[PDB]
Amino acid sequence: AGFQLNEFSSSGLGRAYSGEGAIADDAGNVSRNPALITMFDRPTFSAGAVYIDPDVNISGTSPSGRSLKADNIAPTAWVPNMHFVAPINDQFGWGASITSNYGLATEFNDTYAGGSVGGTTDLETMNLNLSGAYRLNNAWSFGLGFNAVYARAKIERFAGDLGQLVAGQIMQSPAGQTQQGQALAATANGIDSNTKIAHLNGNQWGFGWNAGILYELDKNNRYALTYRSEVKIDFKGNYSSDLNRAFNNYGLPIPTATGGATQSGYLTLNLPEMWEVSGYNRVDPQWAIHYSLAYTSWSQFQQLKATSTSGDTLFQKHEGFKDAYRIALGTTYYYDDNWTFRTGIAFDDSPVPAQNRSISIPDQDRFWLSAGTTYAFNKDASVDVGVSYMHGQSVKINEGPYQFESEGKAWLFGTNFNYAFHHHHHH
Ligand SMILES: CCCCCCCCOCCOCCOCCOCCO
Ligand SMILES: CCCCCCCCCCCC[N+](C)(C)[O-]
Ligand SMILES: CCCCCCCCCCCC[N+](C)(C)[O-]
Ligand SMILES: [Cu+2]
Ligand SMILES: [Cu+2]
Ligand SMILES: [Cu+2]
Repeated sequence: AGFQLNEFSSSGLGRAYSGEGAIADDAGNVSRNPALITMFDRPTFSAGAVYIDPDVNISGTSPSGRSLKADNIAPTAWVPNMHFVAPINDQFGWGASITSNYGLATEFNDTYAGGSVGGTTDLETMNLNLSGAYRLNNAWSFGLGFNAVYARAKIERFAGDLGQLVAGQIMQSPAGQTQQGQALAATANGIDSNTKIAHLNGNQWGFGWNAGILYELDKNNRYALTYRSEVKIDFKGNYSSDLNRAFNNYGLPIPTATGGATQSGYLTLNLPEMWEVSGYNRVDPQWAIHYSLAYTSWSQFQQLKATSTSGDTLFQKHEGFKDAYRIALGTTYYYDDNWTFRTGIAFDDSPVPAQNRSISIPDQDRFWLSAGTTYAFNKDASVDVGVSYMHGQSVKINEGPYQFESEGKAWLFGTNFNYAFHHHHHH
């Protein structure tokens, strides 16, 4: 799922986010589907977070003989979520919410040998949503939302053992026996692993919109179609490189050097438009079944290019992602008044062409496996607890002069609190 994430609710967590867009047992889903707004009677609030704990590890050996082994490169994260749905009439209502649909955090030591392609990579995303729905009739409704997305991002790359790989290569060339070759090799050989080869940081606002269409046979079965617009963030950040300005222009793959001087960079980040189709099915007073299928057009994400105020390129990297799907299936079991249980299973193909993979975005196909509970205090307040396990297939990665093998699992824990308000008098 690239650097996308769909942890907007702890209840969603317990059911491997299946159905989401057809279930309305809590306000969290209006963030997923605007049409669901017309499924609430009174003001509803929801808020909580998901603690994500990844276990991604890298392995390999550089041509320099140095270890490309990198343990625990994906740090833990806390993804909060807040939701509020407010019916106005039996025909209109509005909802706001703060969730996060995109994020990533990979970090290697700055002395890592594959540093040139594995330093630090951060992308924080907070999505502010405000939207309304319309119950055209008893059969189905329509939603539509406005999105203000704030993103913080930071990219840092270092010289791994490139300096050595270069020097080593220069030593094997005829240029080797030369006083200039040796000199050159010495210079290359001299670049420390932690020499910052690229620095990009910046916060920028982005906007977009989403919509949804709910359809229900009765009040126990429904199906939906939602759309999340692509979102473009043109960052106005700071760029830098610690390599001597001399490296510049020869036309090497090296980012622009600035002698450590901070330049002004511009880069456009393209968050993929999203499309999902889901269904919820109550099949007993105590059993319901949910499922879905999402489609992200990851192809809108082709590359990251940092530019100067004069249009010159400081940094650039080809991503070449492709569209992919996510499939989910879960069941909720309403025990009694106070208790409710759930479980889910899912699978999402990777948007990253097994040949365009990077260690910076350790991504592979993922298989979810979740379970969760909801404890109702009194029809007005409840708490949700979710847990999920994401294991996957190990992959091989050929980036730069390196060959790695990446593997990764993840544990997810989440808690949410929900509260309803009295149903307001309306005609
Ligand atoms: C997408 C860019 C990331 C690639 C990192 C480029 C880092 C460049 O090198 C820093 C070391 O000094 C110069 C090396 O020569 C350029 C490429 O490496 C060639 C391998 O023999
Ligand atoms: C100042 C601009 C900062 C923008 C950095 C955006 C990072 C988005 C995360 C994608 C990770 C891809 N990678 C390897 C290029 O970092
Ligand atoms: C600031 C948000 C940080 C969120 C980073 C989320 C990392 C989730 C880890 C799953 C990556 C593993 N993989 C390859 C199996 O997909
Ligand atoms: Cu009412
Ligand atoms: Cu009232
Ligand atoms: Cu009245």
